[PDB]
Amino acid sequence: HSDSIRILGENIKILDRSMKTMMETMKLMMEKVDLLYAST
Amino acid sequence: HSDSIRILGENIKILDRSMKTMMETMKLMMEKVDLLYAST
Amino acid sequence: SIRILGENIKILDRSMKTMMETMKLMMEKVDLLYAST
Amino acid sequence: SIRILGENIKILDRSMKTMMETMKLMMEKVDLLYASTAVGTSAPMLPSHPAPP
Amino acid sequence: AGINRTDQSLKNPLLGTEVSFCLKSSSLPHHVRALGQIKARNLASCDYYLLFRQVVLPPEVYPIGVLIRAAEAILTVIVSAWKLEHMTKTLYSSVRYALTNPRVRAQLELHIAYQRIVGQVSYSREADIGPKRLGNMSLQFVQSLVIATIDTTSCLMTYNHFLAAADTAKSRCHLLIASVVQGALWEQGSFLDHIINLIDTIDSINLPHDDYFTIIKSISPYSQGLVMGRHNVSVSSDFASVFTIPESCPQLDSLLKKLLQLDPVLLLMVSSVQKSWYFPEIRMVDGSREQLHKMRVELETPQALLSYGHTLLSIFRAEFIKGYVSKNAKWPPVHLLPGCDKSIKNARELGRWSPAFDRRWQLFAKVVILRIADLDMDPDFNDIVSDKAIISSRRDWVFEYNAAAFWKKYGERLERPPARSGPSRLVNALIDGRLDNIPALLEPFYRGAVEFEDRLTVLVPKEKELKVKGRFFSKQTLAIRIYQVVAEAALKNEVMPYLKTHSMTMSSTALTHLLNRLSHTITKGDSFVINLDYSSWCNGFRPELQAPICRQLDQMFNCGYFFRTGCTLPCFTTFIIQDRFNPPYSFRGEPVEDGVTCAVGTKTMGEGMRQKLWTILTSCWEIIALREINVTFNILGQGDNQTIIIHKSASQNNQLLAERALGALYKHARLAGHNLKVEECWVSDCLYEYGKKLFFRGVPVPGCLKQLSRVTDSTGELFPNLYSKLACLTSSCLSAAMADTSPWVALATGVCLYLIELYVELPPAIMQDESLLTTLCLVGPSIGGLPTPATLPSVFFRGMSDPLPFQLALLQTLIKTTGVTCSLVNRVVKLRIAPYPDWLSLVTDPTSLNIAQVYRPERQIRRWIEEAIATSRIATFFQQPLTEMAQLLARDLSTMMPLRPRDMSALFALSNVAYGLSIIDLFQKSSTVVSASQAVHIEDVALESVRYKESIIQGLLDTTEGYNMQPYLEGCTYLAAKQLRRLTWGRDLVGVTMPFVAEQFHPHSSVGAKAELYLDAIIYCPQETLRSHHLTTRGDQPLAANLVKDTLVLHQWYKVRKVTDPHLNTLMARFLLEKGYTSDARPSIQGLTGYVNILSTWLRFSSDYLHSFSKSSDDYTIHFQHVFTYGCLYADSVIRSGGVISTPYLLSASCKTCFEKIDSEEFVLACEPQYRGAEWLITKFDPCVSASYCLGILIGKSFLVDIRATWANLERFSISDMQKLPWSIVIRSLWRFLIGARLLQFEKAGLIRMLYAATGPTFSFLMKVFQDSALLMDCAPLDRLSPRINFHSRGDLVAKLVLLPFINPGIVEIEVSGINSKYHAVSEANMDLYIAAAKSVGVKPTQFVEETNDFTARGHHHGCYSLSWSKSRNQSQVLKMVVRKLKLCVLYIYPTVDPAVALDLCHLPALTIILVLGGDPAYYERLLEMDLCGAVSSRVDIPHSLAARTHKGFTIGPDTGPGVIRLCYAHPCLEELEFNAYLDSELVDISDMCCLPLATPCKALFRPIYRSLQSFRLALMDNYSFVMDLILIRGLDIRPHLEEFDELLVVGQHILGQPVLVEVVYYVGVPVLARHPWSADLKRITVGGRQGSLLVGLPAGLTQLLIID
Ligand SMILES: [Zn+2]
Ligand SMILES: [Zn+2]
Repeated sequence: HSDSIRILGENIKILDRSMKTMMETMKLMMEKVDLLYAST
Repeated sequence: HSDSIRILGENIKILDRSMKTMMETMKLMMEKVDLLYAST
Repeated sequence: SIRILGENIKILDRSMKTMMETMKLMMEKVDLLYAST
Repeated sequence: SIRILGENIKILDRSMKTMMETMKLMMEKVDLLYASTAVGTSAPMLPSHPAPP
Repeated sequence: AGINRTDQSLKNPLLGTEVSFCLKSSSLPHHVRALGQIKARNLASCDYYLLFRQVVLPPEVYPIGVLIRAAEAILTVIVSAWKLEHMTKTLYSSVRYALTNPRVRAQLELHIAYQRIVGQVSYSREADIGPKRLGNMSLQFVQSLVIATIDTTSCLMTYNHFLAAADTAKSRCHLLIASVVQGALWEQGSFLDHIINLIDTIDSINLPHDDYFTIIKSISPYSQGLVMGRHNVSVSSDFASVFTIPESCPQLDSLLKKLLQLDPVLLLMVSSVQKSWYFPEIRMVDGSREQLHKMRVELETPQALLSYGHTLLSIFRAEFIKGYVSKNAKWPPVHLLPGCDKSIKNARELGRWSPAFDRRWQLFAKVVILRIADLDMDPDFNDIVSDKAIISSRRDWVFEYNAAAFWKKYGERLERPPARSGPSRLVNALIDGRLDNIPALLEPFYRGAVEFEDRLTVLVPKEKELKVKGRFFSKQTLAIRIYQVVAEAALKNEVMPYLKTHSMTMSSTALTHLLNRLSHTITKGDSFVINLDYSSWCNGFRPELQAPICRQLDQMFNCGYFFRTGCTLPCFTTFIIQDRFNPPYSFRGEPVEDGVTCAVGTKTMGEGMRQKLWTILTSCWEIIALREINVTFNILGQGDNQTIIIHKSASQNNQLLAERALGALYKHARLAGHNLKVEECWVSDCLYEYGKKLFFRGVPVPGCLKQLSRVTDSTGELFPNLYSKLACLTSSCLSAAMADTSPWVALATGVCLYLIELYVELPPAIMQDESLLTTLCLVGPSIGGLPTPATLPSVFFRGMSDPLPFQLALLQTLIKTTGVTCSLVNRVVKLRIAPYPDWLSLVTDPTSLNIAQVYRPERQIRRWIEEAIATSRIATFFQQPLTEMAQLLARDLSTMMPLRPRDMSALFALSNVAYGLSIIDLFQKSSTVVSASQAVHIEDVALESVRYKESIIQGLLDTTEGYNMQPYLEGCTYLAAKQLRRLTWGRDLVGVTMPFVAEQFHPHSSVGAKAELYLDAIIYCPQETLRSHHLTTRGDQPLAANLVKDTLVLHQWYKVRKVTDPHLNTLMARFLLEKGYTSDARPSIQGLTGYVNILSTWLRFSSDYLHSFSKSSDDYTIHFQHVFTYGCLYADSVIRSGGVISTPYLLSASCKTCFEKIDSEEFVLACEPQYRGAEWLITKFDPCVSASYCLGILIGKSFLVDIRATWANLERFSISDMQKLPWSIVIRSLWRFLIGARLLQFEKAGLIRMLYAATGPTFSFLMKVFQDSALLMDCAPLDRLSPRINFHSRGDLVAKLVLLPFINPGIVEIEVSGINSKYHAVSEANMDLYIAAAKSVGVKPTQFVEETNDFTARGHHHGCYSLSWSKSRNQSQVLKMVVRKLKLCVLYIYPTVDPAVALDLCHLPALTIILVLGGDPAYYERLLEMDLCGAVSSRVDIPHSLAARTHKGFTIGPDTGPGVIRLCYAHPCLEELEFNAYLDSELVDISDMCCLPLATPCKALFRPIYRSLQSFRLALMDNYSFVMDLILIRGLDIRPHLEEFDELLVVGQHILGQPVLVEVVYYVGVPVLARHPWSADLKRITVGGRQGSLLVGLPAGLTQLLIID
């Protein structure tokens, strides 16, 4: 059953896209939280 | 491979549902951490 | 080889569940930073 | 077809180990401001959610 | 009406606020009665100290000469029970001299009068008692106020001020008695005169009280400043010059300077005493505002604090990652930051630690530690029980204060202070059912939400602390106490072993190593030791920079917002000041913040709170502050006091380095929220204090002046009585002598205060008879009498012991020496047995008997507290008395065929029944102060106090005996204890008999002993003659789920010795079922006492008991730590007596019957249990080869970390069980770990470097297991290996054996087939299980004689080698020939001979060896450490050798003497005579003794240089193959290993046929090796002092080495 393998491979590509767009927002909230800590 | 491929697709699909929920959590936490210089 | 990566995608789901539970523990303190400051 | 996709799952896991480390870095900057601003005049602090061990 | 004058000893703060209430604006009747009795000339409540100086008593007002003679008799019996006649006189002459000196007798008769008045007014419901004469004053007591008038001047005070006067006289009784005893027991003179002058000076200061008591507080820091200012060779300090002692009191300044010029140590001991003078009140109006301010001071801006705290996070992440790599031997997960160093990612993927990470902590700001473990919600049961009282809620704060003081201060009655408002005890309210579910208790703390009733801390001043403004201790609510216990246990179990700073502070071996680094670096003087005492260390931590290390701690333990609660929780809790008769004003049931009496929310938590966090935080700022200035350093962190070793660098001189270091510490610690002055925080190179012990240049001052004069609260959780007063004195002397107090001084002071306490609470008819006082002293708590400081040997030893033979020995010495008949002893004891066995008291306490004494407080105990909590899951715990199931289970256990109460108590503790009984016992003995059983039901127990007084009068006066104890006391004492246990229990008891060690071993001296008379002995020997300086300066020689796991441990212990009982397995399965586990089988698992350990660094000892007990495979009832401690205390007592330890002494057995073999019999339970489970008491292949295979890889991973700097703590295993294990598999497992590791170039250099020399703790352990080696011969690699390689030393042999996988692939292929996959899966935690199979099933090693050259008559020459590699072989050759010529059955050797030479004399058959040790086991330990066959352990007569000092035959080792063996020649056996052996100072020809055919030889013969050439050709291939690898090893200087290979090359060159040059030019380069230079890069190596079948199959490199040049 190799056709559903290709369908879930496309789903793996969607998972890769979601992981990259989670890396982006974790970088933004890395930057903001790190610029918090110098001022108190 | 009648039984393995279908449940493999479901086990990938449940991670596909999970990472979007944590992405929503990441967006909510970005909304929270932008109030830090609104206080300090 | 299918079952090995089937368990490997399930532990990838378990890690995401643990990260969600930990990041909601991150939520409970900026809320009290808005009150303590 | 299976092996290249298994390499893609390995890329997913290699990025997931980095994602486990990013959040664990990023707590420890607001952890210390929760530690810091605890001036304690009357000292009420109400946490948000219950947590299982 | 109301009961008054509660306390019999001081436990409360001291303010005259009640006195100020009585003197100003009062109308209550007790103030009226107190005002009517004071004179016109009235001293205030601050000036009570001036009254009692002028008090002279009419001399000898109490005829206490009976007590003097009784003290001499009691102390004579005690110190003769240890059989010590020398130290007896220095005790009783000192006790007599304290009772003869008029000032000391005035203080002690004053104390007797004070405590007699206290005992006549304790629990007196009558408001006013009549005036009583004390010395020259007249005392009158109204309510809680005391009026005393001497001639015309009166002094109104509270009853706590009168108790402070009574305990000040008691304190001076302590200090003067201990001073006279210490002057008798210390080499410098008696400082009693200096104490008398100090008392006269301190009492003669007529200054205002605050400045006066500032002098009294600063007597110790100014004295430390004087010692520093005289003895700072490396630094200069301003510590002394700040205090105003030269300007305020010139007489005390002259006295302190005089004490400085006599001895700094004695000045520190005199400075150490806290409140032996008058108690300096508590000074609330100024001192409390000082403390409440010190708590909330702000010293640094928050931005710098948070930046520095994040730098502390950087260093803490770096240290914990270092610890995780060092312990788990794999890397924790590492982040991939854009901007992170690529070296960290490369170190993650390689799996090894980088040396460049140590000096670069900043990059670790990008890399955190992932979750490694889980938080243990349920706590450890032992540490919650004691040493701290609580408050139940925030409603229980009103009980501590008086309603009349609140009425006179604010006009209110303090909201019903007699309201109990819940049980005030810790553990009674803990398992009350409110808070018994500990995970649900700390779930709000897991949520981070704190209950409003929790946030309250009671600050209480403590009696006997030298600070005068009042140091407070912390007293929180129950939930915060459980939170503190759980958090500190979670840090101690997991975090501290990883961290390199605090694995020292937890592990005792690492603590010993770091204290040795303290001692060597302070005696050399190169590295300075700073003692950075912070005045407000507990109060300097802030919310902004607490820099709590808790963030990360929270992520590693899989919790969220648990440890972060404990930094804001300093500001959560409301701090109140407990003041007696001075209450803070109540706003709405809570105290209001005034800054004096209450502070609602401070920025710190107090003393003892968050200790484990804050120690690491302080260590973090010290690491940052010292690594920014590039110094090498080590930290000990006590808490409030910090000690740092800082090593001197070559870049800066010592003074400049220390001044730069203090500048850096002030700069960084100012950014740590701890602003420090020069006078507050100071440098040193002499003075440092860790663990509440002050060291000056490594000299610890004795604490005998401080902890003996240290009173506790006493009379806690009972009715006030003589029994627990004497027992509490016994516990006070115990807690003193464990924490570095001399046991002789503690014992003597305990005897003196014991007799004073008998004088207080007994009628004069008893007190006139000396014999009755002595017999009342020497009964003991175990057999039916009063507890005594005599009767515990735990004062002298560890916690666990059997008291019963010691009690019988004390009684036997009482009857035999003192003229007291045994009928008098039976009159005192009155032995009454219970008619039925109360088996629960046996399973809870193995040493306890069935008898019931009346002197013990007879509360209902088992059900009274249970009925009280039932009236006030509490139902499930206490609807069924657990004593029913306990007695049923213990009756079933009593049907064992051998009866063992230790085993019965173990199977008890496996059950939930013992958990219920421990719940009950903590409800019985809560260890809170007064507020749970002392306070509750006080009217019916004052009658019990009078009844127990009348009962001890009736029992002592009536001469009718109980049961006759003459049959027990006759005969030996271990059988007497067992027969008493059988007679009271109905069945004999096996396994609990631990004999008295002085009954077991009675010491003598070696010159006083005869070798053939004297017995098996475990003795010592010093290295120099010892004195007072030698007691102090250190020497050379070194110093629930758990229920399920323990259930599996005992079940697999049953399974590993192959015993199956259906009843026992059924009961153990019932234990598993009641714990909630359905399946019946689950696959899961020289320190001494510290006081006397410093003398043992000059002494040496070993387990020399092997001729009577160790040769049998069965274990024995001998505790060797107790034997060693007894020997150390005998040496300490002889030194302190005035004599010196120059001649070595001995601890020889006198009672040969007293040694009991523990039976090798399994227990079989005859009766099936009727428990049927509970489920309510809890809320929620042969093993020997597998143990061998785990042991080998465990030794491999222990050796793995030694080259980086045992590791897995292998020294906490008995040597005998390791000898039982087969060591064939261990060597294969040790080889395979280095194949599986595949270390890089750098670590293989250290493997070559450190192990050829005799270095390594794991290396020393593997020498210790191979100390006698039948394991070596039976090992299948080693008989094959012994022809192959050239073993040089035993240090060379074992190092070559472990590094054979790295150095030679040829040996690997022989043993590569012996690999098994399932043995890899067997964990190390099973190995200490499976070694038990070695104990019973495993046979003993054969201890076979690997015979060397026996040398009788003549024979064919086989080579005759003995240490031919380094030592002169002919030296040992002629010794073997001389001892065979003389035909000596017994041979004597002195320790001057090299130990390897006297090693080879022990391989001769039929030769008993009696070494002239003179007391020293070190020489025999060295020549046992040199063998490889184990025959040295069988032929050396240890009891004859070890105790013999003088020459009794033919001695090897003197240079010249009568009866002394001392060190052409055409002889076939030896080519030349290097050493001529002289017998009886006469030369005798050696050549007549020649060699013989031999068996398999020991490692003295060196099999490669024997007749076989093919093994030596293999060796010639092997050494060149080694050198080709080691040249390729990076960072390895091959100078000695090239020399070893060149010695092998000369040995080869004798056979190769080419002529041997004495000096070879030997060009060496890469690898090629030849004399002629192949290329210009080859380096010249200077070596001095130097058929044809071997050419077949020769490598090209050996072909270059073949031809010269
Ligand atoms: Zn005996
Ligand atoms: Zn040997």
